Amino acid sequence: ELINMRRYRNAARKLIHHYSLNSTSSTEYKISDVVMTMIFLLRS
Amino acid sequence: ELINMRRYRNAARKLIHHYSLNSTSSTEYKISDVVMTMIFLLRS
Amino acid sequence: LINMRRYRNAARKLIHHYSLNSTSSTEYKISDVVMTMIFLLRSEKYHSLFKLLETTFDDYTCRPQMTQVQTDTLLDAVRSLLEMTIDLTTVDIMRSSFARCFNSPIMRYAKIVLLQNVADKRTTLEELLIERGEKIQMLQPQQYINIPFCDDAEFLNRLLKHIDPYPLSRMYYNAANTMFYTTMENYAVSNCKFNIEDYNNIFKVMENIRKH
Amino acid sequence: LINMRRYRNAARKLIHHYSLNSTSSTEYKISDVVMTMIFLLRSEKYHSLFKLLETTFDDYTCRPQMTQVQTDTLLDAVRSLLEMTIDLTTVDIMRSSFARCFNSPIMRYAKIVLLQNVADKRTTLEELLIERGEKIQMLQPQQYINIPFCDDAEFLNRLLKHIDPYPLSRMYYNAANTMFYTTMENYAVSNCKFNIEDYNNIFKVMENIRKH
Amino acid sequence: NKVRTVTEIVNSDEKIQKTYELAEFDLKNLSSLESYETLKIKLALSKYMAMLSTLEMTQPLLEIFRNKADTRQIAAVVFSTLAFIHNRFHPLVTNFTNKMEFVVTETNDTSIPGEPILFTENEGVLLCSVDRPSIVKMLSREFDTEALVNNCNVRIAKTFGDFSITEVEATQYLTLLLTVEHAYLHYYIFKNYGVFEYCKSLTDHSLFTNKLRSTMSTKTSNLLLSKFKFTIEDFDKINSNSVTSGFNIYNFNK
Amino acid sequence: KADTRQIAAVVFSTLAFIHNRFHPLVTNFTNKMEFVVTETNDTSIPGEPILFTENEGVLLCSVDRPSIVKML
Repeated sequence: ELINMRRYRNAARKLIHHYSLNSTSSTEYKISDVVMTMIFLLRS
Repeated sequence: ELINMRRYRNAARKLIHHYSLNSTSSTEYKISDVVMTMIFLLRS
Repeated sequence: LINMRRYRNAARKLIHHYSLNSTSSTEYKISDVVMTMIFLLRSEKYHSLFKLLETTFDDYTCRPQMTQVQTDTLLDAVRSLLEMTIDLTTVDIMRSSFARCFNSPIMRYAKIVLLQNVADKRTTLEELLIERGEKIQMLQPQQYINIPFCDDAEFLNRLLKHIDPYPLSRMYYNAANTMFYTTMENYAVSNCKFNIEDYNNIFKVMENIRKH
Repeated sequence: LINMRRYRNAARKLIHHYSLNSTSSTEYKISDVVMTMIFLLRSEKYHSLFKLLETTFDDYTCRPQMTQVQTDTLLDAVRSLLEMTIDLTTVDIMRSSFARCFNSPIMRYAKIVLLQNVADKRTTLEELLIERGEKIQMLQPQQYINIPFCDDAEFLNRLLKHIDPYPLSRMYYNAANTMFYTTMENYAVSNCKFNIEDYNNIFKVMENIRKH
Repeated sequence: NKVRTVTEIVNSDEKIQKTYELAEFDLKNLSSLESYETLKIKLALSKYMAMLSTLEMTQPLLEIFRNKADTRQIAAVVFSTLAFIHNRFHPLVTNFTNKMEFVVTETNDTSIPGEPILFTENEGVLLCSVDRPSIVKMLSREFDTEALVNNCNVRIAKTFGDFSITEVEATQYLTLLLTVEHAYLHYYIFKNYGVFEYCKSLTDHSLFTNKLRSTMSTKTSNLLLSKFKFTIEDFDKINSNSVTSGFNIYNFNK
Repeated sequence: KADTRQIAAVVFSTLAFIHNRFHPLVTNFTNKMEFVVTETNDTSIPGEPILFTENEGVLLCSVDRPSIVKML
């Protein structure tokens, strides 16, 4: 399986939480993180 | 159903209570809220 | 056997003072407390009030749970006792006053206190000024204003004749005590520290104003 | 029956302070200790931590033997309680802090202490300087260096706008207390005497520096 | 603007006259404003953040120090902070020491309790030690961000009348800046008075007042740690363990 | 509660009477001012039942009706 579903989880949260917690973000995260989250949501 | 009866009840209660106590606008209720309240009263 | 009428009168007077519904300053003794409690117990329709005030003996035992009909009935009972408006905050004032009276020790000289422990948010005057402040501007005004001072000698003479028998000092006492009690009750209800330095400085300002 | 939420909050705050994971200086009372211990006992997955801190009642009874899985589980439990890194030395700090809190007598004024009794080799600053000193030179450096100070007025204006609402005094307090706590924890962990004369003389040096 | 004063005595018509220049009083008044000093400190911090930003160092400092693998970023951050502090002391040199090496420490076994950034000479080049876990523990510690440290009237009158930098990030920046400031004071004594004096200062910070006030107190700006007077709570009680029946004739540090 | 005009007129007349007592030359008070009546504790000032404020356009006077009712 290409997707490491476990690692793809945390990411989502991190942002999902992070974004839900704080509308705006900063350098803290990456485009890699966004891709990770979206791929997780697709797979689940 | 077009009407979210719960939210409509909430808004109607807010405005009616507000008006049940005073006799003014108290400008954080917005025309919408009126509309919300009146629609709730119609539906109920 | 007890005299219902005397006990009822003592209860009426003591509750009038302890509810801040009257400015009548009569020296109250322990006997009046005994009479008011006994009358509250004996009268069937004042049982709710008697239990409410008796729960104040221990600070850890707080107000009994009453459904809305019970609170309304107790309000009607208090209104009938006072024959007078009266609402929940009056009951809170009475509860606090009787609690402080009961927990106070027997002593030879009357203890002078201020209203406290009524109505979480312990605030001061300035935060209330700001906060309630806007809640005010939030409201739109009702009336827009955009003056006869008649000196009709006969009319003022008749008005003075009507007012002449009134003991001006008593009127001033009543007005001043009423303002003081309303201010204190608003402070205590709003959970704001009542700074009697400022209130006494008001009178000091008047006194200093006169002599110049 | 007890309120799990209030006890959990009190435990969280008291453990945050007693683990030196936070600079929040809130006056802690005996009630907070009672709540944290009761919550630790009641919660099933904090039983290891509760037993660990309860063993501190007697100085002669030391830490219970835990296999690696148990230590890892307790670390996860502490992390969950704090929702934050956390490792064994944090647990050692907590054990020492709770031991000193428990063995302390009931007293009217808060007792101010410094971290001690954590982590054989009782050393001083100079021997550590020498010793660790070489262990440093032993390591080879990673990077070789062999500078823009832009004054973009608009950019500094935006940065100041972002920083303006921050209460500078609070930031200074947080930074200074963080440095102090890190230094104290490094001293205690290294089993080196923390000379607060020198640390206070740092501030005295700053004060003497300013006025010239 | 100038203000003139005249003194006249009752024995004659003589008048002695002095001219005062108001700019001195205006400067004192400006230096007495709380907002002015707050603006100065916040502007120094903003310049530090801008300097980091133009060096790509936009990631939060805690995240930079949490990355074990990438040492180049840590070395660049520490070097840039040292250079910024050096320029603050000497506003004529934009480039720090042209050549110096960095070693990152990840172990307690080789860690200095209280001086996370240390300097040494390997007989060929300056070497700087960075205690990464110490800085990580500093920046990752939870901060008191709701308590108030001690005007309501102006607020009352008003009531009657895009990089996302949180407070935690700004506090982290200030923490690192102060730490590197302490390290730079040690390094300044090193470079200007020898290794012997540097290792003497490492065990006794009280020599800073003598080795800084001779040159820095009259030539450079104010130090960041001098913005507030810091004291240890109940310092006398804890210090009671070490009390001397003293006789101080060289109390060079009050 | 319903008739606010009478309350506003009473408060304005009392203010004008006091102003004339202080300055026995001006019979008309501030020619334009607005009134807002308060019926809630949530927006009540503990000890100053009548308060004044500027809405950047005109004087505004606050009247705490339950406080005055409790007084009288």
